[PDB]
Amino acid sequence: QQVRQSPQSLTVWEGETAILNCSYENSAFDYFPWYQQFPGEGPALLISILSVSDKKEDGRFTIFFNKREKKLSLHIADSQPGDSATYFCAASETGANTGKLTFGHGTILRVHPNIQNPDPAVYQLRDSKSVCLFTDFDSQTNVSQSKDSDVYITDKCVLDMRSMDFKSNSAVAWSNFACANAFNNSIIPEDTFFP
Amino acid sequence: RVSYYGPKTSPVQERHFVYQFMGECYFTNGTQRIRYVTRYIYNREEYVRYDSDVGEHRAVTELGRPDAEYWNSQPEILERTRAELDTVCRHNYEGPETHTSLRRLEQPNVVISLSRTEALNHHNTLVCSVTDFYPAKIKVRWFRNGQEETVGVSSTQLIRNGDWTFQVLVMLEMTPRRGEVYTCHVEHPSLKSPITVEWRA
Amino acid sequence: IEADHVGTYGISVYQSPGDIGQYTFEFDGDELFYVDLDKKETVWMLPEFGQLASFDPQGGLQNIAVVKHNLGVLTKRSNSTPATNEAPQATVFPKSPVLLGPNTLICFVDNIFPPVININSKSVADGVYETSFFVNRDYSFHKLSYLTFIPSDDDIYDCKVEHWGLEEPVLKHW
Amino acid sequence: AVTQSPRNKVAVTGGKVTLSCNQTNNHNNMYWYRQDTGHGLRLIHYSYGAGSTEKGDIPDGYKASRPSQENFSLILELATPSQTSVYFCASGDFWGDTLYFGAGTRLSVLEDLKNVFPPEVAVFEPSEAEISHTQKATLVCLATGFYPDHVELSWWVNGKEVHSGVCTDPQPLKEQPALNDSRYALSSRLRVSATFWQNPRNHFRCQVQFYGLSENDEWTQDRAKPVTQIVSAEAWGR
Repeated sequence: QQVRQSPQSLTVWEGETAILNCSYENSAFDYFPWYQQFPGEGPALLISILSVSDKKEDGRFTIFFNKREKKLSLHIADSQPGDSATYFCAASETGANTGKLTFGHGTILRVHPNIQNPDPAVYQLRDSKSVCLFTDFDSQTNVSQSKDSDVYITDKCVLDMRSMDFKSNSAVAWSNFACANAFNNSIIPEDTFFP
Repeated sequence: RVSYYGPKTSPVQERHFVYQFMGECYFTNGTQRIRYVTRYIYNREEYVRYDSDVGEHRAVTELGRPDAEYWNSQPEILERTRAELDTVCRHNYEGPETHTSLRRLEQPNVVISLSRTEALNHHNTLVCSVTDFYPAKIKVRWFRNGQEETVGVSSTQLIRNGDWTFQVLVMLEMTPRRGEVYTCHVEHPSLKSPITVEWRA
Repeated sequence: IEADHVGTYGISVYQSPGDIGQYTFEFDGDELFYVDLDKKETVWMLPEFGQLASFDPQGGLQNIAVVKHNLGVLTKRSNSTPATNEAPQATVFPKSPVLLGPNTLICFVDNIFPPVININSKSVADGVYETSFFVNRDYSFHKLSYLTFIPSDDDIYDCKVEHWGLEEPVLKHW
Repeated sequence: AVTQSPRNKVAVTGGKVTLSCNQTNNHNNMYWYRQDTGHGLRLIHYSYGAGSTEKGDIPDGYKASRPSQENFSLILELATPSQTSVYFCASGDFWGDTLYFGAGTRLSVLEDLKNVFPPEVAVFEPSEAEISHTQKATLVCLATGFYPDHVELSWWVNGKEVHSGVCTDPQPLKEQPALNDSRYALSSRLRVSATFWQNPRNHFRCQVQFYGLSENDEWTQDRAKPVTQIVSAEAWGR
């Protein structure tokens, strides 16, 4: 009866394929829709597949169905950052005329922007009545919360100045304090900039 | 378990008004052949029909004019109903029916009785009741001292009890002569050997 | 249309005013089960068939929702033509051979339309068991009403039928 | 489409909360889902048509009502803190292949209306180093000390909302990640060409939409009532 989706969250780099899997127990399932939900709004149908066929390909998205092992797999190719969302996998027994759909728990997708030519630096900003800013760092580095409490370090972010290019990461730390120790509890690149 | 599947009644776009929907599956030689028919009845006036032997919703009255023409356009409706011959008919027959109705066998209960009190050398009637049996195929024959007596034999029609059991009474005109042995013969597909209940004069 | 076996799958009957409905399953004249529309549970005729098969009672509730919908549309499409009543008829007979000491009495009412019937010259109801409406080829209905009884000479029994097609009720004595 | 109402509500334990949903798709089926982390979308109630409601997988605490073919409504007779979640409304035709969902409702059932605090927004001007090392100017905005997480953050460059070169964090952060009522803080960014930031004729504003109490609640503290208002902080060029 239940439906499972693994892994609970996935992270893929830009231009490469994401693979989101799904497995069902009830052998009577024959309709398999997939719903994509972005933050802030509800889910919407992305691509479906019937148990008769083994794959429906919709350009970038292809589902691979396995009636034997009762397994599924959604393939997103040349993934752009606009795909980072949550992907549910539903299945209904159409013969039963239920109306119920019984979703899976859904995987969470994160598309890392393909960065090239970054100069990671740490700045300090004015209060304009203190904040440290760690920008222009490669996406391969993962940011972690400060060992200390009161050190408010946030997760990474992506900035896209539409005019000139540009993919640029960022992360803001602040407390109530020197910027040279903000990312001390995090693996920073050895070639960073500290003015 | 196994799954009974019902058809998908296609939708439409002091007095009393009645509406009814049907989904008939006509099986012959098992699943060797199946004919599927859906019927939409409004006030005992069948107005729309889909017949697998046709392959298209047809209008049975002027009221069926729109609903037939409409359901033929949107293939999501037609191709669905057309395919119900496998998803509803064949599925139910090959699946849940075999594990239930097409497996029910109930042996009958045979009892002989004298309608009028016995008076030797006076004419009387014997009644061989046969009750509680499924399916309906059954043959009851009367024997008098080992001789198929078809004369003076009247059997009621098959009786539907409504709980998947039947009932048959077979009356025999006879006169008791001392020593005579009247036997009732019952042959049924749920009997490895025919059941024979006797009645000594 | 003859065939060996006949499956009358998905019988959906609805009528208003009253919002009365019914969803049943028939096979060779006998009813596999109905769906209780107020309890939302499938009720099988034979309990044995319950352990051997299953039907999601929700696979009907929706069908009846479709049937309620089509009825409302069709009532207007015909300028609201009401349904014609029909005089019912009953025949009473016992299930097992009546030996005067164990047995149940069956009242078989046929030619019922619309499906609204009410089944010792005294109101009695020991272990009565009524069934859902069975479909006829003429699109009227028939329904059976069992009665659990013990026979004795002093005691005679009747079957009361209340219907709109009958100016006054009628009864069949046995 | 499908428009749920209201899109954000804060309520107290024990009060009556009635979410509503309207649809313009001429559908017959409507559903009420709640989304929770680690439990996915869950069905609460659904309706095949006006007059009938059918229970879902988690119908406890909620009542359903389908008075119109277009309207479906939940009802929290007795609210509890275990109800807080993001509720969703949907619909689909009979034998409906696809499901049309609503935008979503964020519900917050609290024990006491004391911990409801609006945000304090502040804008930080870019460092001269980044202006001299990258020729770019990154403004940062901080909205701190607010509860619950029902906030939305926008930028406004020269009186018009901007998206190019803008970033906000996915989810807020708890100032004291150990208290059940810890206030949240959300950080955002805005990067512009250095030459465009050095022009003092341009103003950079940071606007937070706070979703708290309403004009029909009772505020019983010396503090100002945390109604739904706008908190903004602005800077200029140099």
